[PDB]
Amino acid sequence: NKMEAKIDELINNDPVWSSQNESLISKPYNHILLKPGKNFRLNLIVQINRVMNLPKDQLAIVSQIVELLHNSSLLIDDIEDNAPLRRGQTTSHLIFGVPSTINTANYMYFRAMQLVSQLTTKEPLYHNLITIFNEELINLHRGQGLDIYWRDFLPEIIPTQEMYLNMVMNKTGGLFRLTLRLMEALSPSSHHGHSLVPFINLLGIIYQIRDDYLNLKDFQMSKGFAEDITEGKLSFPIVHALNFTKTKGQTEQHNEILRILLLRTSDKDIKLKLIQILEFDTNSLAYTKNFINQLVNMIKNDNENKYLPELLYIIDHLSEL
Amino acid sequence: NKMEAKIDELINNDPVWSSQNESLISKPYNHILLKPGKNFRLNLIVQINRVMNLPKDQLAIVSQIVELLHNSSLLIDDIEDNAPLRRGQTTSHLIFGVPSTINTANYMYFRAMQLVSQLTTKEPLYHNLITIFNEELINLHRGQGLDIYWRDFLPEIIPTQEMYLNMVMNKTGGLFRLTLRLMEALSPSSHSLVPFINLLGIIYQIRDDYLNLKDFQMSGFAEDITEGKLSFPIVHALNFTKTKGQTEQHNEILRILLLRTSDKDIKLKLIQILEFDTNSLAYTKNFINQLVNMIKNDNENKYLPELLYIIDHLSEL
Ligand SMILES: CCCCCCCCCCOc1cc(-c2cc(F)cc(F)c2)c[n+](CC(P(=O)(O)O)P(=O)(O)O)c1
Ligand SMILES: CCCCCCCCCCOc1cc(-c2cc(F)cc(F)c2)c[n+](CC(P(=O)(O)O)P(=O)(O)O)c1
Repeated sequence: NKMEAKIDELINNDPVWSSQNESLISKPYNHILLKPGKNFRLNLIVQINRVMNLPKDQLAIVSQIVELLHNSSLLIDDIEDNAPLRRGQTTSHLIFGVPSTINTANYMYFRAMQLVSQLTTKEPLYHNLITIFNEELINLHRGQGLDIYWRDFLPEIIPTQEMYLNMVMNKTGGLFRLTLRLMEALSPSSHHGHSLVPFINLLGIIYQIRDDYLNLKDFQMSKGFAEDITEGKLSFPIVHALNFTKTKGQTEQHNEILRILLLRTSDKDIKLKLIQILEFDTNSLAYTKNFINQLVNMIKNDNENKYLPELLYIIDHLSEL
Repeated sequence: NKMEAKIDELINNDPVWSSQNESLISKPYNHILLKPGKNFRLNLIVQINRVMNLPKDQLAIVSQIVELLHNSSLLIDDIEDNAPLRRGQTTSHLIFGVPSTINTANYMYFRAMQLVSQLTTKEPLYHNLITIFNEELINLHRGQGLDIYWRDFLPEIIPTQEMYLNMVMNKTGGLFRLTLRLMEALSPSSHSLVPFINLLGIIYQIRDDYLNLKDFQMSGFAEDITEGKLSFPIVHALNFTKTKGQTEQHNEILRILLLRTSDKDIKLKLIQILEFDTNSLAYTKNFINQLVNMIKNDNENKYLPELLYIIDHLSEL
């Protein structure tokens, strides 16, 4: 009867979980926290709040949700890309193992979800906030799924520039839109002008493309290691080169771009060969730089504020988010 | 001018997503569906519905939620245990790759979350439903995290039976409870079945752990040994050897688990320690029978509200 008594108690209570247990499974997450970036994201949220006027406490919870989603996304991204370093340091999966890191990142997606409850007690607003959360986590995973598919099954699908931009709207725009949409739903301010969603989609596009561009340009210049080549990613410049070489009939160059991506190599000279093919042969680096400038000018020349509601500064430090 | 026009259209619309895109992202998921198991789960849900009485379209959605979470959690589990097989079939990550399979399984957790908002339009109840989903997903991940931590940090921590049980309550009980709590919250009818479903969860996992070794003893690849899992019979063996001072046997068990071996002969060596030195396989068989009897001898219906047939077939949930 003593075992029966014991089982009886176990099953009539909530599952036992200790603060010691909590710390053990938080290791992969605690490790990525040590990296900087938190204040730059906080800074963009703060600037956007000059329009939305959420009270300090509410804004802090939006910020916590964003940090959990963002950091958990990176933990997963690094396992998905086989990345050995992030912000200059060893990637969590290489320390704690892939199993713990997947589970912990996934665990934090649900802690983020739980925080949404803390934003309001109003039932109609709550429903809306969780919908926004749900929609953008679905968008996020769709774009990421496509990015991974193209890369890992290359050359099955060679994306065009239009496909790439749609993938980024889902993958990168997800977190930017999730944050803005939560703020717009919670805003006490009557009408603070048109929605900023178009503006935030544009920031996400500039962000990803610049990210892609700098990963190669920094290596060309010195700084980095063009780890995107090692990963075989269909980045903005790679997408332009692949489509450029096809439409120009440069058969050998097109096949060599593909061969190098498929090697998943860490040879610096081989990565530099490809980078210089994009520099001199397909003019993909210059095309990309100009594309970025054009995107940034869409905001810098937005005199009638159809996009815009400090923000210029953020744009120049977008790589630091 | 035209570049800008195109960017304007892009940022002013919802992100573009086609059914062809949906199909590429779904492949790792469609693959595990080829696996049977659905019929058995639906039955348990149908049987529990004789007590809950949810209309059938609502019950269909609950069933859809269970299938997404369960199948997705299995896709992730195989990656976490590095399993090559699932029901005699190649696991998805070995076909579609670890990256696509992780993203697709996580995507499906959110497709499941979205189905929840379709269970009702009543706002108070909707909130309760999402809270249930959230809580149990949190419990599920805590339990999985502890299970993995023990295995990957062995031999830093050797769990006790009580620790193993709390882990199971989180890990395995999570989905059983999530399903039942949703069904009880929606019942249009007038004692809770959670204790019973928790007990089903514990029987489920201990029997799963038991058959993994017992199927191999009688022929089963005993993959749990290769993975180095702190399974119920191994927890019993490690603590029995510790307790009895059997220092070398204690260390030989750890050594074999730490080898991550596929060698049949070495895996049998582990099973002979369990069968001849600690009698852990027998002890486990007895433990499961005692849990099952709590239900068999529940004449007052303290736990209960066919279920017995399901319990002896629980091994295919
Ligand atoms: C506070 C206001 C919002 C700030 C959001 C800042 C980041 C949003 C844009 C980047 O989001 C992602 C999503 C994701 C991501 C998205 C998912 F949906 C899943 C996932 F696992 C990762 C990954 N990454 C990693 C990058 P990288 O390794 O180059 O720094 P990349 O490999 O995607 O280019 C970035
Ligand atoms: C009333 C009907 C309710 C739903 C019935 C089914 C409930 C789930 C039963 C299985 O629970 C799990 C959770 C999980 C699981 C739980 C998590 F929290 C995360 C995860 F990734 C997997 C995994 N597994 C896989 C097993 P195995 O590989 O032996 O088939 P095991 O590895 O637990 O032994 C099973």
